[PDB]
Amino acid sequence: SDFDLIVVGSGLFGLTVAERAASQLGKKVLIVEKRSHLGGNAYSEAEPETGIEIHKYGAHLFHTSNKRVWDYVNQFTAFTGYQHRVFAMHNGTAYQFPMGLGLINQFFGRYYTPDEARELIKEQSAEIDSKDATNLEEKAISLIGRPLYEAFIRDYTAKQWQTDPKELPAGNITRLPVRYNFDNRYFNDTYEGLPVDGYAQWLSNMADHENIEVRLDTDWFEVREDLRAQNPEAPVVYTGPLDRYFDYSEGHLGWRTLDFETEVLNTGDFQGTPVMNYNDAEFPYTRIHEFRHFHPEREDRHPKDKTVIMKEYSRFAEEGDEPYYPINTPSDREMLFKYRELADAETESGKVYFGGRLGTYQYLDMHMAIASALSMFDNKLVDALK
Amino acid sequence: SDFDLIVVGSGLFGLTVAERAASQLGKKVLIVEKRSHLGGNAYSEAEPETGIEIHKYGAHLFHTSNKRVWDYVNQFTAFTGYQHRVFAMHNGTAYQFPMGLGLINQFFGRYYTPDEARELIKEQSAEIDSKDATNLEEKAISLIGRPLYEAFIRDYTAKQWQTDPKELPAGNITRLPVRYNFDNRYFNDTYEGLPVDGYAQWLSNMADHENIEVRLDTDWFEVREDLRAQNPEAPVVYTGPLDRYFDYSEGHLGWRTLDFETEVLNTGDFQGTPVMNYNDAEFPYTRIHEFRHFHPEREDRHPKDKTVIMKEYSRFAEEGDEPYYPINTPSDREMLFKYRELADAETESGKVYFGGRLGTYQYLDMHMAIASALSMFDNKLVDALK
Ligand SMILES: Cc1cc2nc3c(=O)[nH]c(=O)nc-3n(C[C@H](O)[C@H](O)[C@H](O)COP(=O)(O)OP(=O)(O)OC[C@H]3O[C@@H](n4cnc5c(N)ncnc54)[C@H](O)[C@@H]3O)c2cc1C
Ligand SMILES: Cc1cc2nc3c(=O)[nH]c(=O)nc-3n(C[C@H](O)[C@H](O)[C@H](O)COP(=O)(O)OP(=O)(O)OC[C@H]3O[C@@H](n4cnc5c(N)ncnc54)[C@H](O)[C@@H]3O)c2cc1C
Ligand SMILES: CC(=O)N[C@H]1[C@@H](OP(=O)(O)OP(=O)(O)OC[C@H]2O[C@@H](n3ccc(=O)[nH]c3=O)[C@H](O)[C@@H]2O)O[C@H](CO)[C@H](O)[C@@H]1O
Ligand SMILES: CC(=O)N[C@H]1[C@@H](OP(=O)(O)OP(=O)(O)OC[C@H]2O[C@@H](n3ccc(=O)[nH]c3=O)[C@H](O)[C@@H]2O)O[C@H](CO)[C@H](O)[C@@H]1O
Ligand code: NA
Ligand code: NA
Repeated sequence: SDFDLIVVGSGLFGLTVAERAASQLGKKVLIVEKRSHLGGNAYSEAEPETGIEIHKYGAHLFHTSNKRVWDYVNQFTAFTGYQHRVFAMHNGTAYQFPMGLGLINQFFGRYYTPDEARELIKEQSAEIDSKDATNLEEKAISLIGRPLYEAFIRDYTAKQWQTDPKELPAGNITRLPVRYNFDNRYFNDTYEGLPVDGYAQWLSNMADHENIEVRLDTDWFEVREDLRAQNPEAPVVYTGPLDRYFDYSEGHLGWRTLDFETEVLNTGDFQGTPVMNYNDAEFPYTRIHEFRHFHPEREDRHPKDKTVIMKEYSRFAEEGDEPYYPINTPSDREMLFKYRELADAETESGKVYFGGRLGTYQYLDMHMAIASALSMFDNKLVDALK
Repeated sequence: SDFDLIVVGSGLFGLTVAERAASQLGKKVLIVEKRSHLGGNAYSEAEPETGIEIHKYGAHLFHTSNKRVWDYVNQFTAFTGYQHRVFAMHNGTAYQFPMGLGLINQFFGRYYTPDEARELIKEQSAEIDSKDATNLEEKAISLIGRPLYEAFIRDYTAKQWQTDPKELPAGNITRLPVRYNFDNRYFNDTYEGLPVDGYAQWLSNMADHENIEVRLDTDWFEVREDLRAQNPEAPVVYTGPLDRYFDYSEGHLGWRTLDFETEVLNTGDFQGTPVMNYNDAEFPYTRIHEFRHFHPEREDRHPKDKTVIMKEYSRFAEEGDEPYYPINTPSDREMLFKYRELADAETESGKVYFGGRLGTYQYLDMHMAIASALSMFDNKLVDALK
């Protein structure tokens, strides 16, 4: 047949499943993708005026402690030695971040040793016991105290969730957000970097296989009856929206979206670092990205007098908005459980598997999407394709 | 013969020359080393109470942009992804360091953008033109201004050189010590790391070759007549003290030395970072090293409640002191030039080559010592050994 497997959507989940079927099982794979490009939200592109690599669906930082995933992705791209670091703008000062000896010195006004800082945090957070916290605000305060909470957590969180923190689950904070050293590496994972030639090249390499066919600008729901009629026995891996697949018969799942305001400025350097969080309520955006600093190794390909920045705004996803993060209200969790029963039935009657961020109503980092695809491949598709 | 080449001293210079003669030319090499161990000052050892890897002749950080040197050293050890970062203690606060947007924010009290910081530094340093500077103090001020100079440069420099900065060469500062971004990587080199199994294992691996013989606890001047009588045609590579070789016939070359005060403390973490500079005059030492933080990958081999620190004191080297840094007074430069003429004559009459830090009266980083040895090997010894 012209294909043995259909994959709907070309994000990291779809690409991984398609590439494994194609290279490990020698199967013909047809990838159907609604957008004009591969890669889903991890896709990146050159900004036209400067040539700087930018993102239109959020900045993407790759990090993992999963060696199998790391070895896998390195078949398709090399990675730079980039290490993500973040700074937090509060009341006119850029603080070292996350909370650690650096921020503590800057904020409380003098140097605390590791043991002194531990004692300071005990004092500050004495007010509430975390076992007694009834919401996010109380849980946060019970861990780090009111001054730290009100300076670095309250408004940022309120901007991100569009909700007063008094009205968020205490379960949204599960550990001490404070380091008792000067380590300001943002991620804690064994492996980290950015694709040397950009995400578009990486993701394109995954789909670049003699056994893989890609059809862009193609909505699964517009072509599915025709495609499956060509080969009825071919399974489908669907990574599109779960609720939309079942015609919203159980309701609309709720998502948060993001607005990106991207500007080219006539300066070589706007903030001197890739990411600046804006922790104060007076700024509508949660953070600014300056894309050139993600690839300092490309400095003589970058313009000396221009730079691209991007401001990030968070809000509820309405119709026409890109759905990015599941809201997960108990109402959402309910209709999800109902959709899971429909999906499971659809798998056994129609050989349609559900995966990925949209297909399962679950936020997935890139390495988690890859791990999840590797697992579906190993545990389900090898058997379904013989 | 029992050896084709004699190498005096087993620092990075000696080891490199010995290993190249042994592996590339297939020559028998005898290494003579005065101390009880290999490696010269780069040698490291376990502290007995904690097992933590420490140094007795200064902390050693490996960094280079020389790819040939990098590829060479990786034949003998793997390197961690360690990146050196330093903090500067001034008036009770730990500043981000070297001078950049971080320090500038902390010190001047609010966030300066890259362009604003450039303008601030122009204002601050307007007082003196660097073309008019007559000493180190003026040259420093002409570049970064009096407040920055007096807070972070004056006392530290005075402690290191044991001299008022008004009495040091304006030529000791040759570029703007300020970054207009948030990058606080201490070194600017392409390659950087620490030997995964420590310096002792690395340096021991260099000498570990079927063609290499090592004699520790052996002073060249006590054994040389006997050794050379065994094989008169064998060249000598001498990395011992240049002036001592010629019986101080032209005077004693002047060196600075260091005192190290090493303590085991009953805490798991003293300062939360490998190196803290102490920039104020009230502290006699220039910096404190906390050795465990150089190898965070060894954390579950390190004790949870103890740590080794080391305070570093600088002073003129007297007899009995380890000579570490050439002072290079014009008086020193004079007798050096005289010793160079003696050495050059000794090379052509006695086949004794002079290299390394002590042999040439020149401070050499490890990669520069290796590069210098590789060059002497390529340009002199290949010919001298055929
Ligand atoms: C704002 C944002 C920032 C992120 N930052 C990071 C980060 O820093 N680090 C990290 O590791 N991960 C990050 N991620 C996650 C990253 O994008 C993952 O690769 C992604 O979640 C992988 O899941 P997926 O492959 O299922 O998703 P998707 O990327 O969403 O891919 C799904 C694809 O299916 C297509 N599709 C949908 N419906 C149809 C249909 N009917 N027909 C055809 N095609 C269809 C879509 O067009 C899309 O291309 C971020 C995600 C977002 C949204
Ligand atoms: C305090 C300090 C800190 C340093 N920190 C760094 C750092 O962070 N990064 C970096 O890249 N480099 C650093 N270096 C430099 C590093 O030690 C180099 O490897 C060294 O300078 C290499 O030069 P060498 O091999 O000639 O020197 P040496 O290490 O001095 O080796 C010379 C050897 O010759 C032996 N010897 C002398 N006389 C005789 C004799 N008569 N007979 C027999 N043996 C003899 C000595 O015992 C010694 O082992 C540091 C050096 C010092 C002193
Ligand atoms: C957009 C995105 O892909 N986010 C993911 C990414 O970012 P992060 O979790 O690192 O970024 P983040 O800023 O979105 O989330 C951290 C949370 O901590 C709080 N906070 C954070 C910063 C600050 O200055 N102040 C403050 O209060 C806030 O409540 C926020 O929700 O990696 C995480 C760990 O892998 C999660 O997977 C996140 O979902
Ligand atoms: C001990 C040693 O091996 N030093 C070497 C190493 O350390 P560094 O040069 O990085 O360390 P350093 O502190 O010894 O020297 C920097 C100089 O800047 C000044 N200063 C520095 C720090 C500070 O807080 N305040 C201040 O005023 C001071 O005048 C000092 O002499 O690498 C350098 C670059 O490769 C040189 O090779 C040095 O010789
Ligand atoms: Na508490
Ligand atoms: Na000036």
